[PDB]
Amino acid sequence: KGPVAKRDVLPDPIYNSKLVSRLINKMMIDGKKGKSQTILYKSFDIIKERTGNDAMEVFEQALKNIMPVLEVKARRVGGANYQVPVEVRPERRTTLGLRWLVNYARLRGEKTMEERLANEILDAANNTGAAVKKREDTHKMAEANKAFAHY
Amino acid sequence: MSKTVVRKNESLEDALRRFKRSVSKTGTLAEARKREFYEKPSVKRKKKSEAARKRKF
Amino acid sequence: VKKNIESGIAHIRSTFNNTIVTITDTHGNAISWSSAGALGFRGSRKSTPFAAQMAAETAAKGSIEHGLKTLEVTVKGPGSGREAAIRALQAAGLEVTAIRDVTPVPHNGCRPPKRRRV
Amino acid sequence: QYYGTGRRKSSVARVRLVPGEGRIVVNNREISEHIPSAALIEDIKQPLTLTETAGTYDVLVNVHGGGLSGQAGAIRHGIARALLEADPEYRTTLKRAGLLTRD
Repeated sequence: KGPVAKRDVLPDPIYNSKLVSRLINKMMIDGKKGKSQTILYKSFDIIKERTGNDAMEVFEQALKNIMPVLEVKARRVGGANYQVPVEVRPERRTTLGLRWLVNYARLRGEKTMEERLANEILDAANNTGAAVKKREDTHKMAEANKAFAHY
Repeated sequence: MSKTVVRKNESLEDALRRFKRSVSKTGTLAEARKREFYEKPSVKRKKKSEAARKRKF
Repeated sequence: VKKNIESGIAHIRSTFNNTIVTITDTHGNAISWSSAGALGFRGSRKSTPFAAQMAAETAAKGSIEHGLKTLEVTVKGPGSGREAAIRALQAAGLEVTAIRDVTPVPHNGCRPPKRRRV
Repeated sequence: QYYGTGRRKSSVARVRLVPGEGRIVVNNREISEHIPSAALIEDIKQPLTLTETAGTYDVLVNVHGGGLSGQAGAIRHGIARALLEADPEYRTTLKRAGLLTRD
């Protein structure tokens, strides 16, 4: 066996970014990529409107904040069910950040996914945020499981 | 424990390199490690004839 | 008032269940000590190389205030933590001086107890 | 009259790259007349931007079959294929894209 390759589509006129393209690929339901594209466009527009700054930098800072450095992987060595901290590769970090962003944004609850994602990007740029709660919990678990930094 | 001989002007692991090699010629790994639980006289005697000859260690 | 010992000796006891770090002077007087249980490791993680590393680090950073500049190693006992222990002892900055061939090797002694399967 | 076929997911782009100014006809329609959501319009010209062929060739196509996205993909694929068959000088550059998927 072994790993496998893959690729995506970068070009996006509204805040061109490969991570933005990956996010667009995410949050998509029922094969409706157009809905996700429109939602992301309108959310970035609302961000640019409310905050006098380019949404690209805000999104980058939100990703830098939510990205988890250490992952806590379970492992059952005997009747103990231990856990092992793990160093997350940048790809897995970005994917986990996207997952948490989307999930907690849709979990927040507002009148529109656009406003939900906008407020989530804001509460991510400002470390105080839902996805950052998940980040902090994961970091706490990794710290508590530091005893198994390496087998 | 390897020995009382001191070595300086090397790296940190250069000392462990010779530690793990010189500890073989001492009972620290066999004499002080076998007697963790009792062994009956019969098996105690057969263990030598087995190991010291088969060269399994 | 504090006897500022220049150099001392460290006795380390490694085991499959715990690791103890003791730092002493030339006469063996207890200067500082730490163990995995003190670090926080309560389960079988006590005897881990990482736990031994943390215990040695704590002992070294505790004796640094006591003043000894260099120390001697007198590790002893089974276990794999004896490597990380000395690694942390060296990384702490307190250079080691020498070592000894001491060990509890008995000639015959008393017979150990019954195995863990009968 | 350079010709090409942008076969992609049942959507065929019967493209004939003839020397023109840069007009792109889709089933006898205009770009905006046919395809809203211009996010894909800029993507169609990906190879047209990789190689400088801005306004020297016209694109008259009769795209039959497939949705909007599949039609745009077939259009750009046929454009690339016809452009390569016309001038293979930049085939070394366009081999890193290909756009052939057998979808």
